[PDB]
Amino acid sequence: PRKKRPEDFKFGKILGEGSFSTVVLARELATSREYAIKILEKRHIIKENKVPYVTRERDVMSRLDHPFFVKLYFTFQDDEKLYFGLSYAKNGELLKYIRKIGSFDETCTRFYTAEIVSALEYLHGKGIIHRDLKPENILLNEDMHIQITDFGTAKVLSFVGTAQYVSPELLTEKSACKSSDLWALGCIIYQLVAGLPPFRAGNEYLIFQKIIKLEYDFPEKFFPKARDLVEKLLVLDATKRLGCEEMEGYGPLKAHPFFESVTWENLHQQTPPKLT
Ligand SMILES: CC(C)(C(N)=O)C(=O)NCCCNc1nc(Nc2cccc(NC(=O)N3CCCC3)c2)ncc1Br
Ligand SMILES: [Cl-]
Repeated sequence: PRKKRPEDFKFGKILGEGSFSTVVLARELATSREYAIKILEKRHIIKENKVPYVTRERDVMSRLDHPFFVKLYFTFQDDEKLYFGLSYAKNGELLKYIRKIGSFDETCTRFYTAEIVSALEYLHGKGIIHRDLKPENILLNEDMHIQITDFGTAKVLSFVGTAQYVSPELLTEKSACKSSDLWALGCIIYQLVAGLPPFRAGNEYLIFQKIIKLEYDFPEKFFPKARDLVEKLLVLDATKRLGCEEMEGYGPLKAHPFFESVTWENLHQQTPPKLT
């Protein structure tokens, strides 16, 4: 089809700024479609030795075809920049709703947790480890269904993701795996229900000390079935986390009492519960 150029677009406001990128809202002049265009500067990529990560990311986004992930429509580059045309997730980051509404009720916690597990099942199925899952990476579309992004740092089957969602193995033998993603899910489930991440401290080194020592507590408010699930994900021994291959995969995880009423088969077709 048509190989796109910057002039083919009417760029608008900035949707997000990373250390190596800026996602900008663009409207395609010929169709009026809105896209979230990720813009990367070749110079900064090179001098910062990031080529391996930019290639990785595009190559993962090529292999993914599922509704809970931001899609890559096209790419193009100019003299000093690379451009990736991605799905524009209208409602933005999930972190905003957590902060906006405070915390989630059980219905919302279960529906959104189910969408995350279904998306992890898919990703793990292609042999890709996100390695940096967090509420800032999980977006909500026009219909409030999740749309996961930020794959520059994924591992296809070195680094350390956001301090509070990093698992123990990384802080030790520095090696992450599929269970690293499950650790982050436990952290995120806790965060949805409590309104706050489980391992938190004044500084990063302190956050790390807690993680390795598994120093965190559950508020009395915490729904008990969600709590039982969180204790099955927040495990130091990665071969013991509900969801990993040694624990027989997603079947047992999906079969958790917390998910009793979920219909796993058509979630994105389902009307998400109203965030209150
Ligand atoms: C990877 C990274 C760091 C980036 N900037 O490249 C990134 O932030 N990705 C997610 C957001 C941008 N990408 C994207 N953002 C949206 N949608 C969207 C729509 C409205 C608001 C926001 N942004 C926020 O809510 N933010 C909270 C405060 C600042 C952003 C994001 N859709 C697709 C992408 Br790809
Ligand atoms: Cl992004």
